[PDB]
Amino acid sequence: PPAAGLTAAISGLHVGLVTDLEDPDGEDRIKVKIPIINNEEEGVWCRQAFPDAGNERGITFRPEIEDEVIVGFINEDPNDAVVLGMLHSSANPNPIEASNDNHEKGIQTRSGIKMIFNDEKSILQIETPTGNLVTLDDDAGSITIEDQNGNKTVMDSDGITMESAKDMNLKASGDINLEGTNVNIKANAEFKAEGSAGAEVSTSAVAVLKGSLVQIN
Amino acid sequence: FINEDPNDAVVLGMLHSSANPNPIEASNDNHEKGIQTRSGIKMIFNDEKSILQIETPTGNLVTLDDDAGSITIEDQNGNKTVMDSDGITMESAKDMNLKASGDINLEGTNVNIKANAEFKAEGSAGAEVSTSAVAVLKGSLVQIN
Amino acid sequence: PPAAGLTAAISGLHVGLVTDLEDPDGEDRIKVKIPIINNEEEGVWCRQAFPDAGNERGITFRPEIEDEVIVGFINEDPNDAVVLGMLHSSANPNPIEASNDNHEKGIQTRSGIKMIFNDEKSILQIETPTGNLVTLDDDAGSITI
Amino acid sequence: SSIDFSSSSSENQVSLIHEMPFGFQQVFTPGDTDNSLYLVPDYCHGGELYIGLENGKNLQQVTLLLQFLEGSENPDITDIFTGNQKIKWQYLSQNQWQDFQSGEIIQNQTPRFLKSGIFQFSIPKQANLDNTVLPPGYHWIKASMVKPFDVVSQLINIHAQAVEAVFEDQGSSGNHLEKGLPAETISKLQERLSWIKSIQQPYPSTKGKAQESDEDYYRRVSERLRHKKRAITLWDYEHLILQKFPKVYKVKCLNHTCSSSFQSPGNATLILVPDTVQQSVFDIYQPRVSQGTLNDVAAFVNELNSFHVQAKVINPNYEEVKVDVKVKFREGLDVSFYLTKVKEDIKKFLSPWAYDQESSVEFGVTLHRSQMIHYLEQLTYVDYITDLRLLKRQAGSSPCNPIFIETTEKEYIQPSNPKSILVS
Amino acid sequence: QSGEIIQNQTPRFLKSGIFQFSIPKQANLDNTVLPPGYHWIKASMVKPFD
Amino acid sequence: VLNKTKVGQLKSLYNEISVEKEEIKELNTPISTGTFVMAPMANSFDGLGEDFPKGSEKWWPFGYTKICNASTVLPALPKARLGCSISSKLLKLSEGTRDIILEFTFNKPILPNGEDYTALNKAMSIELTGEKGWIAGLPMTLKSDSGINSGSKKMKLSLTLDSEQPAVVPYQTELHEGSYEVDEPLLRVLFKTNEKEGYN
Repeated sequence: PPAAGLTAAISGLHVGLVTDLEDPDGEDRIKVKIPIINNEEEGVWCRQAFPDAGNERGITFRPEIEDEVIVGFINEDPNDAVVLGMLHSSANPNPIEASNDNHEKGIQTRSGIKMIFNDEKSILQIETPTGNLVTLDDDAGSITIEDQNGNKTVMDSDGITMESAKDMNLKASGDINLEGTNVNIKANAEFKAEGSAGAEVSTSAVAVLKGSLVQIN
Repeated sequence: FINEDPNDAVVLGMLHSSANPNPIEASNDNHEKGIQTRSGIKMIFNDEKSILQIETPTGNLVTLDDDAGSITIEDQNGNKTVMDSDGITMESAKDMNLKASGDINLEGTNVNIKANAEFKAEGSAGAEVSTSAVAVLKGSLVQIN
Repeated sequence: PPAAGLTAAISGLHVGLVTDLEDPDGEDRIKVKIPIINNEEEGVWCRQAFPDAGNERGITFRPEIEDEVIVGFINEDPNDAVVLGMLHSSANPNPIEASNDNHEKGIQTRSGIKMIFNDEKSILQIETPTGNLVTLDDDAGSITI
Repeated sequence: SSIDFSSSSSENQVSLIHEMPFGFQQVFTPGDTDNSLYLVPDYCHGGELYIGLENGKNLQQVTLLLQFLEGSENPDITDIFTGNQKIKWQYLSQNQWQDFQSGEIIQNQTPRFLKSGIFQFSIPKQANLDNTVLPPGYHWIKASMVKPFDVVSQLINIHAQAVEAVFEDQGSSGNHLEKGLPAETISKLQERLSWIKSIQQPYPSTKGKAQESDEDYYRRVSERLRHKKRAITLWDYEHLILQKFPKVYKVKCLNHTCSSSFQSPGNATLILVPDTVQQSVFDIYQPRVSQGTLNDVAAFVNELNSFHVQAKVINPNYEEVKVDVKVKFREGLDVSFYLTKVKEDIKKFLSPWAYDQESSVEFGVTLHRSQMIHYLEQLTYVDYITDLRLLKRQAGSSPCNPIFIETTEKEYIQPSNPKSILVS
Repeated sequence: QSGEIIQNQTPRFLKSGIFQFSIPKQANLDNTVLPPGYHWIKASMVKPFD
Repeated sequence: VLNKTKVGQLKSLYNEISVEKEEIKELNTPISTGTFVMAPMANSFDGLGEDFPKGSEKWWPFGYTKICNASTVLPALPKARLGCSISSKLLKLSEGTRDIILEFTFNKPILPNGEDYTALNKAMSIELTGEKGWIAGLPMTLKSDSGINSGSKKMKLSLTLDSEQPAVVPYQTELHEGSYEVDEPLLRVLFKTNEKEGYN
């Protein structure tokens, strides 16, 4: 007989609502109401299934209070309920618009942090609510890192560009070595260079020193 | 079980218990979500503070933090890059090499170069130091050609 | 009586095929054929379960047209079907080769964008189809962009 | 630089800020003029209590429970809110204190902070969360008094969202009625509703009464047949009160006592001692009767005395001596029957006279022979060579020169009134 | 203090038994004479070691 | 009707006056003239957060001014903090010997008995915003030319800083630990309410 003959059994799958995420006996259960039984009281403690779980590992997301979930029952016993997944509806819209092309996939949290995969354009974009983002874009052939304060680094077909909103500090405990075909240094106010053990400017062709006044020692 | 046949079984999901604890502590506030693997590699989403952090077991990490207004990239060897309200800072544990197949162009209001031992600059087709105001060359000894 | 005595009931879980992802009445349903009933017509609208969902949030992936899925039924009524997950088979191979060591895990999309977690070597690698990549490698002690 | 604070058309380039006990205020900004500035905030004579509220809204109602320890006030003050005087209430807006309007206070059951009760009000429009004289983020409400600090009772706590409820008499046995329902017995509704996270019960229930037993029925009828409901002699007064007022533990009638005399004809004083069994609330070493009971008792009896006589009803104003003794010759163990445990038992035996508790001994105010018997009865004792219990002449806290009880008294009370001989 | 030791069945370390006590208020985890992170309790004797 | 409004904080003050202001002829009166105290946490044991001992939880809604009462002995409450501050550009001082003079004028005469600089140093305490935090202690003692003349409407104050002292700088919330909307340096003066001179 159903549910071992010890209780009335409940067949099929049912829909419930989440009322409490803190399990008094440490089994990682969540409390869920089932409206076809009673939609006013607190509900019962259910076990939750995850896509990945083990001893101190796994992928963990939990429903918010009043989220709608789908519930199964072990051996059709009403008090061996298991949460199998979360549902969407017009009262709780899906953030990614449906299409038969199925180009957009990803993760979006409560606070607005996104991670989106665009197949049509081969683009991966990670972004927070106030402008901090990292983008990998094969339709541009580039990588962009940008913050909310106006600082930006870009790697693309024209080489590597870095810009700072305020200042820039390059430091090393060892040597600093710059190379290139043409090295051009400009300042809108002052230029200085120092060395505690000497300094040198040299070339195989012509050295030039100019100013409105040139002083030597 | 498909059609309630004992030999058409399907696995629907994995379970936690006190014998196999959930790595993220339960709370009715539900602020912390994420992925944690067997070896300790994490990817965690903090809603309260709007923080996304990716981190491996021996200190290699990338953090996006809206409660700081910054982006940090840091490795296990002490190398670090930070973008924040004070601009862009880079530090190296040992050395730093900047190279290009083309030109290197530096700009700013004030450019300050310091070395604790030596400073050198070269150009195979010449070199130039100039200014509209005053050029200065000093040392305990100055040699020209 | 089964399915409230109003219709023939359907017991156990069944396998179906996806034919249409655009729901005419806005409930986020998908249309699925069930071959043990009829493998030629269009099918019926089913609700989809997700690992995370709520008001303007969640983890969303949808099956492609002609993907194979596992379907449950509310109160054993044939027209209250719910999609619980997607299946693999030799006709639709799993991109990550099986092993009892279970070292490799991750995400791979239709266009070839990958995100792979290697436990053996503690490596996280994010990569697109034409060479744009970011790698965090504890077996090298380095970060590469 | 030189600044005339009253002059227009002058570069008064200075900023002035006042420092206050819990914050600050900007007074004068650069470019301003004024006619009356001071270097300091003005605090007038009196006392102030500030209550900060979290998460309200500018048009919602707030219900507050003020739980007092009733009777804990100073009985020897002559300025006591006579006539229609009461405690004043105000709210904070833009760093100013403002009076509440007539439609903003719904009820005030505690106008002079002497009894527990409800306060209920709506949050006024223009209530402000962003202020500097008091920390921002809270709505702030002020209560004030200009009287000495002890004319009001001490508090236990203040709670928001209080609701009153009552026992339903059905066909069962109301055993909890003699001593009321203990603190924290109630945690749930009959139908647990989904929206209620929770319910708390901090204090014991009160005002109930069980049906009369046969023993009480006979006791009550028998006394009326003797005293005829008149308050004439000693027995009459003492038994009329214990029958009428159920939460009085002991009573004492004083035949010629006035506050300044123990020989004045035409008067009387009555002393009331409460039970205070629910020590979760009460101070069991200073049990006191609240004004409600002191006044109700006086009214009840004065109607039954005589046209010519009014009685006064007071608290005992307890004072007492305490024991010291030779070490016990035996104990169960140094810990199990520690001298501290013996001290606790001694305190309980005495406390039972001061306040309700169990005690085998007839009275605390007794000879050492009674004390010896009480200890001899213990299962963890054998003997003690000597004991004494003089009054604490060496009590520094209550001023020195205090009377001692050394002259071979059987723990006699220091006085007819303003004494108890029940230290514990 | 007198209320902090509940029982001592082993007063002279000659027989097996139970010692029971409460952790006192003002017990301190942050010290330097003994490693931090632990509450520390001391027992002592002035007699030969055996 | 139930909602989420909660009681968050409880604070209290008390000002007790024994002597009518008209009898203050000098700051160092032979008799106390009044007492002012505060409790930052009104419902704690000492007014500052100490837990009530197990046996009883009781507190006075408007504080207290005496230690020994009808039955017990309580810890004293801290005395009220009262004062003011001045902010202006002339305080931007970075080096050398610095001498700062302040003069104050009122509508009415101050007292029948004028006051020595040693009287003022028992009544007040002055601090400045500097490079490493607040400048305080011995360097901020009033000098000998300060004081109040007997029939005058003017009070004079005098401070000096050694060449070895930190610079005086504009106020910074991250350095001087506060919340003032001031873009200049601050000079802060508090009254020593613990003393008769400060209170007077």
